Amino acid sequence: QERPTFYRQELNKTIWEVPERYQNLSPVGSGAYGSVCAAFDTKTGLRVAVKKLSRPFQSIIHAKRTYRELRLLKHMKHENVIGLLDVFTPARSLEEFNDVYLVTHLMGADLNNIVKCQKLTDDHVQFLIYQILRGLKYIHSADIIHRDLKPSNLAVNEDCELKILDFGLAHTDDEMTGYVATRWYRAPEIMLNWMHYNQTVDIWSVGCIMAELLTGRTLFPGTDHIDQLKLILRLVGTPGAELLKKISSESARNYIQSLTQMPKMNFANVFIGANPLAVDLLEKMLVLDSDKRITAAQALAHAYFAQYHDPDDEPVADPYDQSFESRDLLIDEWKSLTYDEVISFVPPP
Ligand SMILES: Cc1nnc(-c2ccc(-c3cc(C(=O)NC4CC4)ccc3C)c(C)c2)o1
Repeated sequence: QERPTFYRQELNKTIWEVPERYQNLSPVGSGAYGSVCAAFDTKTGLRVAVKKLSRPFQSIIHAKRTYRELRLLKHMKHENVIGLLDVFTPARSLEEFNDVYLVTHLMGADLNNIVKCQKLTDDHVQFLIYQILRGLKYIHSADIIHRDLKPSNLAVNEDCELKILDFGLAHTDDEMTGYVATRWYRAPEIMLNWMHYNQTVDIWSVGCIMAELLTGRTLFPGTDHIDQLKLILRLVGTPGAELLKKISSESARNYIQSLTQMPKMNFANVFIGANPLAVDLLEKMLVLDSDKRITAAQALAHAYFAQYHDPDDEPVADPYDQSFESRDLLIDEWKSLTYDEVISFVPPP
């Protein structure tokens, strides 16, 4: 409708200009999330997170990624998936449009914080993984791949309710180097660029996360890519003939064949004392050949989630047109598209 009144403040060397409805902005994440503040939305009574994009139209790559994040956020309407509460710019025209602010729920913590600082019963694990899978079914149904699912991008409130963050944005080589959580959840096919990957990479990550919730320990805490691969192959076995043929990277194929063949281990011996149904599901997620991993929709129907599974309450997404991903456009063209998306935004019911 009408343009709200905006007010300005400096928050860590940066000037935030936001509608009056948003009060008590304070930075959050310790830099980790980007440039993000928590706030109180006096209009809804919700605690919100506000991300200010940093000079978003500085290159074609920045402009396109700004548009991509906004498109993604606008599309996602699911309880277990972060969605857009509001998007604004103080700009009164396309000519002056140069900052984008995205508003979402503030859950209050991430899973990293939880699995570090609390004791998780088998029931907690069931509920947390059920929700990630319910969110992923939705995401994958729109032909979106997370690609970087890990504890730190699972946002969780005090009732253990969960929303997935950061899907579809796909890190520098440096960030993925060494003993780092940034690589510990990645499917091997993506870690070592074995082949054209798909949504199945996300299921590997869920297996890694679920294992960690059950044991309180990182499943594959490799010191580097090669050490991580060795940790992985020790648990799930070395690839067989069928999978080797699917590694299109002649280079990666050649290297993996240099390794001594190892059989898949007994998961009941690896996950001592765990619910046999949890062990069964982990076996179905942690399959080296991505073609053979359980899908999110298949997983929701697995006996481990009998207590939460409701097939009438696991919605899919409306079609997501991502044809823009193949498009080469100028900065001003990506910017104008982003502007149209800001201007046309209608807040949720
Ligand atoms: C703590 C705590 N509790 N909740 C949060 C939190 C919630 C939402 C966000 C958030 C996520 C995306 C995102 O996932 N974009 C990609 C397109 C998907 C975009 C904007 C925001 C504010 C952030 C950074 C933190 O932090």
